[PDB]
Amino acid sequence: SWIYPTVILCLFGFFSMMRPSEPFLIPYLSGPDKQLTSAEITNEIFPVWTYSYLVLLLPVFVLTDYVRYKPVIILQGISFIITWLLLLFGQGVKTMQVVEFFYGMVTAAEVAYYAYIYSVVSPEHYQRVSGYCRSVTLAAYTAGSVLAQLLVSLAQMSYFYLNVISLASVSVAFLFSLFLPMPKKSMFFHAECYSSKRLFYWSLWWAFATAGFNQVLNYVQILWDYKAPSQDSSIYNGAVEAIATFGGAVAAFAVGYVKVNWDLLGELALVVFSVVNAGSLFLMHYTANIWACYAGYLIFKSSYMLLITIAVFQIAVNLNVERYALVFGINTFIALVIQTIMTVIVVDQRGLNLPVSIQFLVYGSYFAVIAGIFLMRSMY
Amino acid sequence: VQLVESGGGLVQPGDSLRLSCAASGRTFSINAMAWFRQAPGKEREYVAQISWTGGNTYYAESVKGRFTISRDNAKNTVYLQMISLKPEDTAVYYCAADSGGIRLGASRWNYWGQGTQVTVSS
Ligand SMILES: CCCc1ncc(C[n+]2ccccc2C)c(N)n1
Repeated sequence: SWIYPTVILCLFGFFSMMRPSEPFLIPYLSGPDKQLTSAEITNEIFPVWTYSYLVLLLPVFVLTDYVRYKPVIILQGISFIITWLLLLFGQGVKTMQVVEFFYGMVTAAEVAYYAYIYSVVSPEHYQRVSGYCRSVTLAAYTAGSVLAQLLVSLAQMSYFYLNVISLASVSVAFLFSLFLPMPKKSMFFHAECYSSKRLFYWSLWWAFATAGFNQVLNYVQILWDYKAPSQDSSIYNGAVEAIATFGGAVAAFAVGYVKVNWDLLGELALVVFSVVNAGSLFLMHYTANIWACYAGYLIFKSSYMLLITIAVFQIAVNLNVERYALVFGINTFIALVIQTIMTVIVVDQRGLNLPVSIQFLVYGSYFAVIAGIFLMRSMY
Repeated sequence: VQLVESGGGLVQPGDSLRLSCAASGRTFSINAMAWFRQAPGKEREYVAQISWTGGNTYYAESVKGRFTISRDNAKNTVYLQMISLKPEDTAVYYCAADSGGIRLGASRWNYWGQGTQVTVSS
């Protein structure tokens, strides 16, 4: 009986996140199609994403439940088709600002996609089902990225005919998004805890660590273009992302098998992997050889994703499902006030306006300071 | 916007020139002005760029170091200063103004100029 809302909800998930034109984005933008100087992309367009993401996070979390979860999944499906329709024909610097804002809805409505399964599926088939709707997404993005590089390299297909595939992909994700059964019970509308030492401490690291990761993942495609321009040499943006995401997926899976009490060896295993990111982030900025630049990204994504699993596992050990939304909803929101303040100072045209060349030397110093405060705190 | 280009002429290599672009009619929205070049029997080539609100510039790799593009909003012209011409720089120069606002089209640059001829030979 649970196979009907997991076949469609998963089918919607896979096709939505199978976007071949995610890796070849900046090389697509700063090309012969929508020529935009790198100073117009790293300081005027990209920052708008986090501004809109933060604004449309509480209003979409609260709406997602005053209405069903499927309605917001359909609101995320339409915002997938607008964003990628303006990215096809929309040109300028002002239009791309709108595109980012719509992309704010695309990813700020992602809360309504995971949380949907809880309401319509029997409670006992939750942990097992959540894996199906999470493991499928990673398979989609990995399959999408491989397809991008395996075509641009052997098929000689221009970057423009990658967003067409992306638009066709999301356009068929939407067609399914109408068939999920309309849930008949919400969590809060239609149905203090932080005092615990472990929850506050573990959650704080989750907020800080993800805030720096969303920023890197944002401004870590200009750097590759900066070190080796797309118009002068071949770029393996797709292969790197596919291997990187796969590297992350395996790391998350491994943390779920090795049985070690993450209480006495948690903080040390947290700082040790935090200085792996800070030590793997400077490598991006101090090397001229492009190949080394990817190797830094392979380590960073896999290493960090091996920490979010530790944080996620420790946060949710005494919390019931109904509590998940209000503890991973205020972690996903607090982590954005951190990014927005960081993007208004380190990147945005209003603030220091630092270009990408000097920009990564800050994030490398960002993950490095999270270790100093989470390691020297253990004094006596 | 009605861009009008002038300042071309014939000169030996190693001779500097300045080109202007008197955009006029709809200045209030011009968010860039990038010069373009088309050598005989060839295709348009990127040559320069200048934002209007600020002063960021981005020159083509081949022409960098000798081409400087400077804005003058008071009269709305855009000056491209070129130094050290070579016997393979011969071409015609075109302006390209980005008006502004949300648009759906084939190319970012909305309005273009007519064309000025630069001939470097002996
Ligand atoms: C093109 C649509 C608008 C838009 N797309 C993507 C990003 C950031 N991002 C996130 C994940 C992976 C890659 C990238 C570049 C973004 N900031 N904006």
